[PDB]
Amino acid sequence: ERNYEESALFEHQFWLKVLTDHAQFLLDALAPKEKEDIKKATYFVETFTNLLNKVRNVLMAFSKEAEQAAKEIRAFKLNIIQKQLEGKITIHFTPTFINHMVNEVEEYIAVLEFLKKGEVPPVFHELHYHLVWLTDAAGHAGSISGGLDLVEKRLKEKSEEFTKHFEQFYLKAVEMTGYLRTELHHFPALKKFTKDVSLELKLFSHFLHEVEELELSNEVLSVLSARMADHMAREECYYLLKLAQSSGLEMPKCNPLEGHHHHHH
Amino acid sequence: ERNYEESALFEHQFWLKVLTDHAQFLLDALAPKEKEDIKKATYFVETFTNLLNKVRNVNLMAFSKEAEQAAKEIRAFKLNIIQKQLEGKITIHFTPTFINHMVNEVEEYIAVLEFLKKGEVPPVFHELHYHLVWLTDAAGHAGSISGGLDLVEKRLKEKSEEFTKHFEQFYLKAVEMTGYLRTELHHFPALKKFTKDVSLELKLFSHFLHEVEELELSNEVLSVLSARMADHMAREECYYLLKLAQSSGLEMPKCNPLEGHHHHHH
Amino acid sequence: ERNYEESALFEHQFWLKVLTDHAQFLLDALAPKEKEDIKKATYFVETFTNLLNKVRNVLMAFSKEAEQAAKEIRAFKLNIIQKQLEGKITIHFTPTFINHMVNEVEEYIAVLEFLKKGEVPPVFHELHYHLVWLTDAAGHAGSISGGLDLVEKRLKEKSEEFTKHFEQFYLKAVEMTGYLRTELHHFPALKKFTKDVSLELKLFSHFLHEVEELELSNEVLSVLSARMADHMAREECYYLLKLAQSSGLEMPKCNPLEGHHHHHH
Amino acid sequence: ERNYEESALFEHQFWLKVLTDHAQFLLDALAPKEKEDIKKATYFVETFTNLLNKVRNVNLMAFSKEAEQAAKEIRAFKLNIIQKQLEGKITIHFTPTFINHMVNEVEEYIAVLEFLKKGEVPPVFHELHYHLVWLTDAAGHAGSISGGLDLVEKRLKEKSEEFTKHFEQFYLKAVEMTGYLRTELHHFPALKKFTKDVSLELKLFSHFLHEVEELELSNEVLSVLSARMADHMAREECYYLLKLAQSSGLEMPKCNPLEGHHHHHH
Amino acid sequence: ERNYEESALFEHQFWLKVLTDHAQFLLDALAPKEKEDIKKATYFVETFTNLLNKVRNVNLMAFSKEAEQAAKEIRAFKLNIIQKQLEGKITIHFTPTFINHMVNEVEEYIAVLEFLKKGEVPPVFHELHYHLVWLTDAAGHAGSISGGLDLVEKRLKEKSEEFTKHFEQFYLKAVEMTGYLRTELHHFPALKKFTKDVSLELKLFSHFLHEVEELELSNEVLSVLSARMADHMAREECYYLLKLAQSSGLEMPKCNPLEGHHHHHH
Amino acid sequence: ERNYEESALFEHQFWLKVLTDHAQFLLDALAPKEKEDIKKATYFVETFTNLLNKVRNVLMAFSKEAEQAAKEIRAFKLNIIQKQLEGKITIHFTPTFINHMVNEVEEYIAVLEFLKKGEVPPVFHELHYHLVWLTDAAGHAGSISGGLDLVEKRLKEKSEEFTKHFEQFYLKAVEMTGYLRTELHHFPALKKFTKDVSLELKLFSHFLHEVEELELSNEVLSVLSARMADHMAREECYYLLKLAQSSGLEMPKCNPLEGHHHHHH
Ligand SMILES: [Fe+3]
Ligand SMILES: [Fe+3]
Ligand SMILES: [Fe+3]
Ligand SMILES: [Fe+3]
Ligand SMILES: [Fe+3]
Ligand SMILES: [Fe+3]
Ligand SMILES: [Fe+3]
Ligand SMILES: [Fe+3]
Ligand SMILES: [Fe+3]
Ligand SMILES: [Fe+3]
Ligand SMILES: [Fe+3]
Ligand SMILES: [Fe+3]
Repeated sequence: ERNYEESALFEHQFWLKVLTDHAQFLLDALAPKEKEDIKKATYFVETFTNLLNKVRNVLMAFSKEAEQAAKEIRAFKLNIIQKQLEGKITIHFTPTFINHMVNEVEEYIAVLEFLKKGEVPPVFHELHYHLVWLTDAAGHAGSISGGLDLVEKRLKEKSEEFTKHFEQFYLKAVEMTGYLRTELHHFPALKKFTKDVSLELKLFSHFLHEVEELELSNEVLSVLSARMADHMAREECYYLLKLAQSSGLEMPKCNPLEGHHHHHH
Repeated sequence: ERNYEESALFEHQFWLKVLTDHAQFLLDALAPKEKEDIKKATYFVETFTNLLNKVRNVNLMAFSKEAEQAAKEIRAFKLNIIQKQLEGKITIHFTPTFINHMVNEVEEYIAVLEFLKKGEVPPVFHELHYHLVWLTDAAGHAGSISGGLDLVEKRLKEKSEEFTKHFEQFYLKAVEMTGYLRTELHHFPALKKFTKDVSLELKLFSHFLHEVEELELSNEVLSVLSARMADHMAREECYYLLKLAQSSGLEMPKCNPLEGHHHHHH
Repeated sequence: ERNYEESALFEHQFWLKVLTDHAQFLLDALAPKEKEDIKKATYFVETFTNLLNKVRNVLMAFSKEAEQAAKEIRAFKLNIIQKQLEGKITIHFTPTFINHMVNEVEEYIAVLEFLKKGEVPPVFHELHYHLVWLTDAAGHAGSISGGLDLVEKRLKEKSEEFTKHFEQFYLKAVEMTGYLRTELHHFPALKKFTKDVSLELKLFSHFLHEVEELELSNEVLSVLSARMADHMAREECYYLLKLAQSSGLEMPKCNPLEGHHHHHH
Repeated sequence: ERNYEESALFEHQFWLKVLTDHAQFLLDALAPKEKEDIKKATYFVETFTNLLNKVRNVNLMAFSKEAEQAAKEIRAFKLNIIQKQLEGKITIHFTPTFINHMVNEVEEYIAVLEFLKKGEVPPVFHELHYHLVWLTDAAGHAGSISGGLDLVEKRLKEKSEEFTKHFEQFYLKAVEMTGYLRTELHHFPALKKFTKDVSLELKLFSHFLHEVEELELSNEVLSVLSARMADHMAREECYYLLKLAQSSGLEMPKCNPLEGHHHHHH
Repeated sequence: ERNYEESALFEHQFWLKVLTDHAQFLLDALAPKEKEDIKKATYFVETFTNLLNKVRNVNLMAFSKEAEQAAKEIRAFKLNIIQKQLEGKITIHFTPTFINHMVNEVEEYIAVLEFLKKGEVPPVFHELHYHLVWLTDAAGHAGSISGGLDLVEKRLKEKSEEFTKHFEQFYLKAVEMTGYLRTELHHFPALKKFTKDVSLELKLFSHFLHEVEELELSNEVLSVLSARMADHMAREECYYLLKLAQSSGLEMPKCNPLEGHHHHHH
Repeated sequence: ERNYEESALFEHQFWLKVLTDHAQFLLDALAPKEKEDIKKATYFVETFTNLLNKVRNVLMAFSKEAEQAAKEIRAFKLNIIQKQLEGKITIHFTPTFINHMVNEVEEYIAVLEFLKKGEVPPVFHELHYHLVWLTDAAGHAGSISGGLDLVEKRLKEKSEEFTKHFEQFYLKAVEMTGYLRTELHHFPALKKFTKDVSLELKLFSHFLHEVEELELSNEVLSVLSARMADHMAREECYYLLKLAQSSGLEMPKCNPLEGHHHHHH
């Protein structure tokens, strides 16, 4: 039984860390010459770090401040995409990956709509999560693939296989969303789908933790980072959690808030 | 410039022939035991065949309302069939996704009909609107050929599986670019480039559908498909090609969305 | 040690159920407009159902009546193929799948040659079974593949992999049949072959039972049916049984007569 | 129309050159320790080389009986080799399937010889007869090139693996259509279409074998194959192409089943 | 015949433009926090841009020594970056292998410089020397495009993955033939054939790089690549093509290793 | 702690058996008409068999005699390659496979440089072993693939997969050798590489033993031999051993000197 206080702390912690990550990633991905956007990214790193440090159980007002910041970084991201599409920026992220960051900040914002009214955010239909997080997981596996050294063939084959699986799941979710026009909103093919997707997310989380350990030990050749692998696995964990709650499955044993290495306790 | 009389006639004739086909395909795909649904699909074959041949430049707005009623009814029939498939309550030889694509289509007619009933020329939508509609549709066309071919038609199956893949991949790209629109830039070179690449593929796919229709007409291919299905799929790709040429600013296609080159009596 | 009574009851039950299945499948696969062939299929459903209900241990005469019916449905099937090849029928089965039904009725008929004389049908050379049932298994996996929704990619990949395996085994059986002109009729590469094929049939039976459970629960999107999956698994079971007996292998634990769901006891 | 003198000479010269080649290939593929079998293969090289050059329009029926004796003997030698392979009793660098294909071939000569000994023109068989014989043969040709190429000849290997696949797939289709013949319809459009598709592929494969023979002659390819093997494989595909053109009613091929363009002294 | 003035100018201008590019690429690929290395890469951009534009037919031997000093320094900078990557001590958006290829390249300039400082025309090396250098380089070019393309650029990615594969396969073949040289036969038909096949592929790859550069210039491709990277990769393939034509005895390429067709101001 | 006596006996036994194998393989692979090279191969079979029978712990002088023979068979092999490249010999081995035999005799010779001075041969950098033995393993898997009957599809797919893995590892070793110009000679990506390669060699050894058992029982259709499979597995074992010692890994449980079947005790 979900309540305002715990739900709000959880969401704020989950999302404000993700956005702090985004800001850091963007920052390190900008070419040195991009002074103006580097100043913007640095501002976002400071802003989300401060907000995360401030989160506490006394919250409706905090959520309005969180929202305003979220809308701001959303605009920064879309501004970057806009310049990518016009050949006006050098940044080492592709437009789609930044497009996925935008999908993500918009999920926070949707949650903030409830939180700043003092309402518990509902658990949406399980297809809402699939339509958001499946392209996100595919992009995740895809960045891994693109980020590995030419010589990391086995690791690339593996992440290409995940990319393909998540893309195929996405197409299935698109069609199943169409089936909802029948006004039958839960039916056995949909419940089996969510279950098949959760198993794949379980396998992918395992792969992300391996990649994280490989990055931490410098045993993999790549332009990825342990922090990116940790970030991806926290997001897959949130997605699993929302699936388990929306669909009536076993809860996952993972923490969307914090990974097993990336902390100072 | 597009005018009411010509736009309305063209849209009616395209969509009412398409909906006649759906009804005919559904009718043929039901197991003989499905008496109730067979009654309904036959009523649908008769209804759209009639409306197809009734449409003319006499009382077109009024005609639009009659078309609209019939389109909502076949929509509800399709959705009822899908409901029963998801509950294991009907035997029909189409998979739920194919019939889901038929729903996507009738809903497109219904959107066009909103303007036609008001005596307005429907607009040409942003090219990404058409992509997000017709790319899954084309992938389903290619996948349905692939699943309809005999076990031993391996070279033909390889070829339609490759079309299915390209169209699904084009779809994933359309989905992402649609999100790029959040920048408030609604036209940009990668989008125009995309719509050209898609147009090329549709032209390649139309040649292939034409080949498949001719193999069907000569009994040279082993399958459960039919020449009329291939003709139908080719007319829809033409319509998609046409809307992309108009919305994106490309050369008009040389193909007729209304009538294939074999399925006519003149 | 095989005897007439048990062998005859087993074969009649196995085959008369398969033919009842065929007749039902054909019936539901004909377009409503195919009145004449629907009346024929319905006649075959009634005829094989009655014969199966009648089977009893008092048999030579029964086998002649079974034969006449088998020859009749054989002619109906070939008539359908003939019209497929001439564009004269709408039916939702491809010519090859019906071609395989014909291969199958002809195996019954071969068995009936013995049974109506009161002889125990022999166990044929193991290659006779491979030459019949390997294209049959490939067609089985192939129908599954063709019968799944566009969005069932993982299930399609799996059944495509089985199709390919059975086709490859078929080509091997063709060549090994050529080796028999040496007059060496059993040799170690042939025994290993039959063993490798039995393991693949064991894996495929598992896949067919999963698909059956997915159909029964409506968890898969397809135009297949639980009854078709049950039918396919009973045939693979018969094939395994004939392989074990012809080649000297462990007997399979499966029932060619009746599946775990499709019954009323 | 086909007459005795020309049919007989053509068939003898084709098959006796083919059987000379087999014997030569077997001789070269035996490990030096296999003295007994090397004696036999040498006797076979000498025997078919002689008969190849002996055949002429003088006492052809009588000649047919001498050919036949020698063909049964090399058949039994091939089958003995396969027997020993299956029992691990011989070292020879051909796999059992390749030698099994040589048996399929000598058996084809032997069937033709039944008519030639009686002074009759062998008939042209149903096109499916030729398919069921030569399609596995072609797949084995392509697979033998593929297995004969150096580790590093990856592009050439990809290309022969793709031919192997197509020919195996054509074979699966021939097998099914042969069963369609149970309808008592022995000619139908899908069959005629099949034989045309197969003919195209054989023409593509013959160009490839020609390329491989020229790479062998110039030492430009790393392999254990030989230009004479490629020439041999091309002459057999020509014979198959020829019989399909005659049996199915297609344009005659432009290739010579009797003599390649490099392996002659004139 | 090759003379000092022209060989020296050509080599300087090629390699100093290549090294200018590397420095520029490294500079852009460093995370803003990497102040020390950004200072160094900027010094490198300025240094090779200067030397590029300084080289002329006045005091060329002396100039060679200044080039050489700067080439050793950027070499040591590249190797230091790779060292830090292997120890997890730098954030830079190139993988260690790509920067390893930059080292292979500067080492090639440095070998040429040994002759240029002595006032000698560098020789044209055995064709296998160039293969063993540029084939991994080309595979890395194709793989870097492949990894630089957006998730949704699936058709472009398929195409560069296929180039990557062919170049890696050509490399495995170069490695083996290099061992064949132990026979003391340094030229043989399979080698000449190889170098022709490789030359064809490089021409196919150059067309593709040209396509990619034009997609970059028009913003029609989604990627983190740049038109200047594609231009750079095309100029290097040209240089490789040129050295193969000279070393192996093939027709000279029609492409300019010094300047692309878009990246100039005249 | 490695000493002269044990190291010298081990190396001599390992290598003189490999060379005896090479000579036998070459001998059986020559077309009967190649009289001169058959006499040469037979001479090499006798010469390495005698040397292997003679090996004993009383060694520096023996090593000079071993060397001279090794240089001779090296010249015979290169002479064969030379004739392959000029179309002057019929032999059923491709130039590369013989090229790999040359790589191998040259490793013996490198070891003999030390042994004939009475020095313990060092364990080289682990990359030296990768650069030699990875193309060798790929060629091994490749010969298996090329040596199987057309109908052995599953076995071919498997050995093609190993070929590809070893080739990919080779490309990785090439680049990592380039990284050594940093003067950092051991780093975590290299240690993980050697470990990943050892696992693949463990899987491949298992595959080679299966193929050996299939050859011994005549259950596989091929032109390979049990002795070739044994030979390949002894070489993979030596490579594993050198990797474990050069890189600091667990020692393999396999014998580079002698396989589980091919012996007379
Ligand atoms: Fe994120
Ligand atoms: Fe994400
Ligand atoms: Fe439609
Ligand atoms: Fe459609
Ligand atoms: Fe059946
Ligand atoms: Fe069956
Ligand atoms: Fe032959
Ligand atoms: Fe042949
Ligand atoms: Fe470069
Ligand atoms: Fe480069
Ligand atoms: Fe060896
Ligand atoms: Fe070896």
